[PDB]
Amino acid sequence: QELELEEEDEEGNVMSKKVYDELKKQG
Amino acid sequence: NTVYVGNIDPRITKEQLYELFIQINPVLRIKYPKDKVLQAYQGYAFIEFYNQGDAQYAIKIMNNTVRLYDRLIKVRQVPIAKLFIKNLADSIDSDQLVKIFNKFGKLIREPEIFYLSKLKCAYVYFEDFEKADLAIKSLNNQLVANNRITVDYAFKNGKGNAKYGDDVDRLLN
Amino acid sequence: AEKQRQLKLQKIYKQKYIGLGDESTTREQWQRNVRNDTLNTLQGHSASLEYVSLSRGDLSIRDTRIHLLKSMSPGYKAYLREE
Amino acid sequence: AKDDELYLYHLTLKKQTNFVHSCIGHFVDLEAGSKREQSQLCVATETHLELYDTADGELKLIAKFQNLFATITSMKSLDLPWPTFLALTSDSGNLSIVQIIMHAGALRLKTLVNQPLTRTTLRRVSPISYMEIDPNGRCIILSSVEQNKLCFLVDYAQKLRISSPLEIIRPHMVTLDMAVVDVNFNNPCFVTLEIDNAATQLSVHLIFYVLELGLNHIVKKADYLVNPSANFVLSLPDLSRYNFNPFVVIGFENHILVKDMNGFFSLKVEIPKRSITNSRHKNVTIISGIVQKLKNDFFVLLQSNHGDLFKLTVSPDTNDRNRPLVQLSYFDTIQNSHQLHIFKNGYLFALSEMNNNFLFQFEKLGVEKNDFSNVLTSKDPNKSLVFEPSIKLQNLSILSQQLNLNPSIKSQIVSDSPLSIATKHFTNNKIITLTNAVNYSNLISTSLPPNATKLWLIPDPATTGDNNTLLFITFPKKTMILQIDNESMEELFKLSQDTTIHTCLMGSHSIIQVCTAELRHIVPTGKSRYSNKLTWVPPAGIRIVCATSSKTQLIISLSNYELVYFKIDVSSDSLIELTTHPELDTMPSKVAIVQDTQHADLLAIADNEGMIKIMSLDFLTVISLQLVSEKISDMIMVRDSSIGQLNLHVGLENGVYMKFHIGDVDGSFTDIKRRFLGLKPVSLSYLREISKWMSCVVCHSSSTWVSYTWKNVWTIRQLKDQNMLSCSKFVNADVAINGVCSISSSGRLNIGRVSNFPTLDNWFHVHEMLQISTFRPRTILSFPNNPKSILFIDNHSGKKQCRISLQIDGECLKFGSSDHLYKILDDIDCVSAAIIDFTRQADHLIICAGDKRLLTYKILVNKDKLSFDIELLHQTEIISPIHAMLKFKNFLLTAMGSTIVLYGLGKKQLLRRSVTQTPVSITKIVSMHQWNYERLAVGDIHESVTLFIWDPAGNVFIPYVDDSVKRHVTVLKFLDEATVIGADRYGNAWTLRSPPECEKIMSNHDPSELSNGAIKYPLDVITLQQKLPNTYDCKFKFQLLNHFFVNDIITDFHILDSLSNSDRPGCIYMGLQGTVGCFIPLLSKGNVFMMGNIENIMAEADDTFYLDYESRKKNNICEGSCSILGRDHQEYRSYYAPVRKVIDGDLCENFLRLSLNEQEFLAKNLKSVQVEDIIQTINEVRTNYM
Amino acid sequence: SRHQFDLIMCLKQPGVQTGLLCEKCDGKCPICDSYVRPKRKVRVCENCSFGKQAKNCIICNLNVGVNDAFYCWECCRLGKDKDGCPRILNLG
RNA sequence: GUGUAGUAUCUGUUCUUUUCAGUGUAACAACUGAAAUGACCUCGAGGCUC
RNA sequence: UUACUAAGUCUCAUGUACUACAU
Repeated sequence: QELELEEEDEEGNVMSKKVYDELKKQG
Repeated sequence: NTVYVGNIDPRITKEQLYELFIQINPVLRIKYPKDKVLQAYQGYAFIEFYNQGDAQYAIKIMNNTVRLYDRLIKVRQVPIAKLFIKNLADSIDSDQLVKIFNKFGKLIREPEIFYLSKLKCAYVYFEDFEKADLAIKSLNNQLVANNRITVDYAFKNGKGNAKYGDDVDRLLN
Repeated sequence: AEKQRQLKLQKIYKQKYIGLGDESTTREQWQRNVRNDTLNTLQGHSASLEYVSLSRGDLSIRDTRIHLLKSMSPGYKAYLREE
Repeated sequence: AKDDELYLYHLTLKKQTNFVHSCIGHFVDLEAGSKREQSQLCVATETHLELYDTADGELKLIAKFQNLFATITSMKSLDLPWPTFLALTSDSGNLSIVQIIMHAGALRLKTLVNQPLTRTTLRRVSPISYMEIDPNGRCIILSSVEQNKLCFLVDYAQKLRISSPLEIIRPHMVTLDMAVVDVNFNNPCFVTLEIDNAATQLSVHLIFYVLELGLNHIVKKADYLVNPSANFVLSLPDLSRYNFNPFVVIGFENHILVKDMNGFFSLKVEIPKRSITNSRHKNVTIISGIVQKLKNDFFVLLQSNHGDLFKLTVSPDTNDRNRPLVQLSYFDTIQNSHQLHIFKNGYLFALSEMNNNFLFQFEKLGVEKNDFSNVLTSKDPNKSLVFEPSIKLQNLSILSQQLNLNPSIKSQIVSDSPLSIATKHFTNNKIITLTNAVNYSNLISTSLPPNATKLWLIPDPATTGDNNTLLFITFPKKTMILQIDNESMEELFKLSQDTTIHTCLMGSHSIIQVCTAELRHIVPTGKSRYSNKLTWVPPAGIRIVCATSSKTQLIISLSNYELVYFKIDVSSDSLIELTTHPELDTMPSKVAIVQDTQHADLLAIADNEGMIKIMSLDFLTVISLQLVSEKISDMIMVRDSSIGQLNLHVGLENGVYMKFHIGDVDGSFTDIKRRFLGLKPVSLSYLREISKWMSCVVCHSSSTWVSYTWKNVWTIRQLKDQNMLSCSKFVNADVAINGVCSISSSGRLNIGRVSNFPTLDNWFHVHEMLQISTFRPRTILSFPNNPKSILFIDNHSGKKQCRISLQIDGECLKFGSSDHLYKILDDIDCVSAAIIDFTRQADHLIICAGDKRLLTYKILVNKDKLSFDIELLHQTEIISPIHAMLKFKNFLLTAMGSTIVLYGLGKKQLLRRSVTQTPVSITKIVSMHQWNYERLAVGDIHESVTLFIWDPAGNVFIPYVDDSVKRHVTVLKFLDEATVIGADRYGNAWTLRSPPECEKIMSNHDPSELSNGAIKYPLDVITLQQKLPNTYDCKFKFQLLNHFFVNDIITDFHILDSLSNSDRPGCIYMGLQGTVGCFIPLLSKGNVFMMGNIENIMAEADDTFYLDYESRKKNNICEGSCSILGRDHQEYRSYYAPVRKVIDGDLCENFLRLSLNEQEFLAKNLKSVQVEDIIQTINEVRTNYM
Repeated sequence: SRHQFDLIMCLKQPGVQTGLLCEKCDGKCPICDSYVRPKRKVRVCENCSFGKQAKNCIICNLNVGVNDAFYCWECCRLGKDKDGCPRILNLG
């Protein structure tokens, strides 16, 4: 002992899944 | 995962156990010993399930439930500091030892009083190597009950090595 | 007697077929046999030879074949290094 | 329980095209009573073998010989002081000297002596892969890449005699490039380049050997150490005029040497170089040298890796002394050629290892040795000449080319029904669609008014001995008549108000037209006029059901009651009718009779109930009955000229076609040969062609099927045109052979020409100065939504560059409004590429650059401006090279080196939707494929396939099965959910299946519970997890299902639900070295039981011949007689891993060529059916299964 | 041989010649000594033929053989057919 | 129903110089060489002991 | 509720088969 959820500004192609979910809760 | 089963009639066979417990949960493995001194069954088995959830479930529902050959079936689920202390007084009770070492550290077990040579000695089990170091630092070569006592590590050669602090730290963690 | 014959047949089969691991064989000795046989078949089949030619992208196919031939000897690495 | 046990039937449809060996000898004397000429060549690719002649200055197929079932690792002809027969060395170590002979009515390859050497495999100790023969044919020499060299002394007598082998064994010396020097009969001398296997430094040293005929052993003569850069050796014949001392030409990389045997003369001449030296520039080398000598002038041709063809001549240097000089110059060059030959004629055969073999005749012969400008000399060894290549092609003139695809990288399956295969051309870079259908030209078509039915063509009686020929069309209401002449097609009495059931010519200069209500007897009058001498009508009136005819003879069948028999009167023109009732006891369906002869026995009558009867024409009798399925749609009777067999071709409603052998005397119905083609009532017509004259019957349906019979074989076939309504043979003064007039289903008249026919040897036609394209093709793609639209992607050899050429329907597309039909992409190179549609209305293209960058494009079709418009969208950086990608649902499913990434569609660039980390075993993913978006099969370089399942809401692929053994998988597909096709880098074609223990679990459980959650595995599986965690990590294993070995490297598998409407779905593969073959699952069992027994027969058949030939020698032909090579079938086809359930049909096909004596000799081992039914079952596969 | 151990073989590259076995040894595959389904005739190197020794039985090395020896179908697949020159040099 | 030579296999029995070093072994085993004598302390164990 | 492993070498006896060799 890298996923990309595509924000609306089309810069979110680097943006993580959980991060864009946080911006769902913010939006 | 694995459950102990006991109070089993040697006439109970492996297929009978399997067919019995599959009614409760899925059974991964069954170890059902066969005596090489009686050439039969010694009357207790071990049933390994696919997880401790089904294991504990079978422990709850199965215990004191099924009656096989009129006998009930039983189910049951399946490293510390040590200080040698020499020249203790005869007036020192084990509970008095407990009181003396509680202030320094919590005891995982009770002290062990034994006689060498006439010579009253005891083993004291501490949960912490550092608290053991405290009882050592304060109580080494000290006079209690008008008798000089010696406090050090008990042999295993003696406890308190470098790897001992390292691993005892972890067992504390 | 029997094992003793197996020693002689070990010498003969080793002579004909080159590398045959007997009992103790160094990884350098044996891996060399591995490389030699693998390259041997890559260049031996016109099929796999045609294949390596394209995937490698050499200008001609015989470059790949004689490359494998050269690649069989150990010093060919340093040879490429000296180019 | 039903045993899965997939039984695959392997066929080689097109045989391996990369020609690795050649020989110059004159083998057979054909078509000439007494002729001896050295001009001929035999060329071999591994298994496959071919024999070509020229003699015309243009190369010719002679015969394509039977499949040898081995790997021919060298082939060289030998000429002894006689018919020149070729010495052939292959796997099994056997040195097999074979003579091509004429046996029965074909050329068969006979073996004389095969000598066992080494063992059966492709080996380094195996004395093969390097072979040459004394130019005087006294001795043959084989060698090994490493260990040893063997040289036989060949002697001829009443029977050929091979002397005992002469051995030389050098343990650590790896041999390369055997080249034998010609001799005057002094002593044979061969030359090799030995590279030491075990050494501290790389040392490549030439060595000379003189075999001593006196002492009978090979003698090491001169060991000369040369730089490690050495490439090859060539033999300089004599230098007898200048000063036994042979001289060799050692090609190095950037310069050439020549060396003496005594080391007196070592001449270095630097090889010239191109002017451009594009991008990556190697020190090059010369791949192939050759020697030629005439009129004291001997020059040699040595070609570089770039294809530059050079010559050497020797000069005495009269000023100094008489000593050799070496002079390079420049020629027309060529593309890279593996080997070069020259006939005694001025023809130079260039065998290209790249794509195509092509022959020359040289005239200019090159620049004279006098010029100091362009010619280099041995005077100063240090010098360099730069030259610009010449595409003008002055020196050499291409005479014949041979279309072949040696390096077929990828392909797509276009037009599934006629099995058409779309693949690039490697060098020329042209689109090649090779097709199973008959090649059909179309020329000067003309639009006919709508609603047409049938067609006929009858020679115009009005003009005798003239080109005019009357073409008749039919409409349901109306009948159209047309006149034919060369370049003159014109339109014109008769009956135009009623449909025409039949029309035919009678005797000389007479016609009869049978129509539903009444007949017409027409005769020519003058030029444009005709007159009916008689007309026929039913007594009370009736609608005629059908009509058939012979040359002088006619039959019409009315509604029900009776049939009408007509003949024409000899010495005049008249019609007569018999008084008799052929009641036929039912309503006659359709009638058929031979129209080839003036008198045709045995009318063929059909009934609406679905039965067929024969009519003896003592007189009429019904000798036979056929109860077959649906009512007969149409039927024709045709007797062929060659064998004289009378075949009754019976078409049926719903699209079942049938054929029957018909006995002449008895008229019995035997040898039923059926087929199912399309869904439609079939139509039939009769035509005559050549390829010896030949006859076939065209069949009109949803597809068009020409049924033709080759010698002792017949194959129904689809035709290249989509559909044909009615078809009849046509002739024009404009050169017409195989020419035909027909009509498309659209009701439009058209003229066409059939060309190539799918014989057993070919089974395809290939639709495609010196022409070489700088762009070497890469991959081939096709859109999912558009059923067939094929997009091609190539590369540049040079600075990284690409091109994209899209084709749909007939020919390509334009790019935008530009003239160019292709698109150029600068600085983009394609390691791997795939097209994707993220939305149903949008189409994107996907490139993976060697820069490790993922490039997105957009495809546009202009649609009646029609053109392709490609548009760059995004740019995405990638960690791995991306060797494999494909279409997952809505997404791109791509494989990194380690891991599998599933990209979605983002804007400004594409996003990672999910990533799946591979099991530790997988280093890289060569190829992968999906099953209905639920499942995956992922291949490796080193390891084998591993299947994954997509889990939604788990957003991950979970491996549920491992593979048994290590296999290097180039290309991989799915037959099913539970089974997988795969090939190997080494040529194994296998198919695997998940175990039923796994299928039950995945059928009964959801994928989400596999990774985490409760899935109950039997006790054994877990014990295999803790016991053997490395192998059983994936907790299941593929049981081997099918295994096979095809010596090629399979590029593309495609699973076709039907091959030309055939029921059994096949899987067809194209190999890299080029090939296309199929695996047909066999329904039932006794199919694979009979096939298995036939394969077992043909397997040891050579041994059976040897044991019979042995017994007859006990009471009073070598062992490899029937196989021509020592390799057993099970051994060769087993090879890497034993074939499991796959029976090889490519063997059973060889049973067809053997003579009747041999075949009947083989089939006696069976209590089962006779040779005839054997051949029936064998030929059944190509007909029915595809 | 398969049974008698001390028997030594030749194992050289076989020539065109065919080895002879006596009627006493007739029917044995010279490697495995099997009587079933023989395939290919044995071939020996020239060094084992020359003079009188050529007439000897390649199996028992003593008697003069008339018959040719064949390999069985099991040895022909095991490849021992092509291994080399079978002969028994020492009498055993 | 015997004798000469010889073999294999049970079972019973029993633990060979305390150590060191080398060979050997997968590690053992086994084999090869030598030898401490004296004093003291605590509960066969232990000694930066002399 | 006991979570599954013991004989070996030597010595001197017993148990039982066997192999060449002779009447």
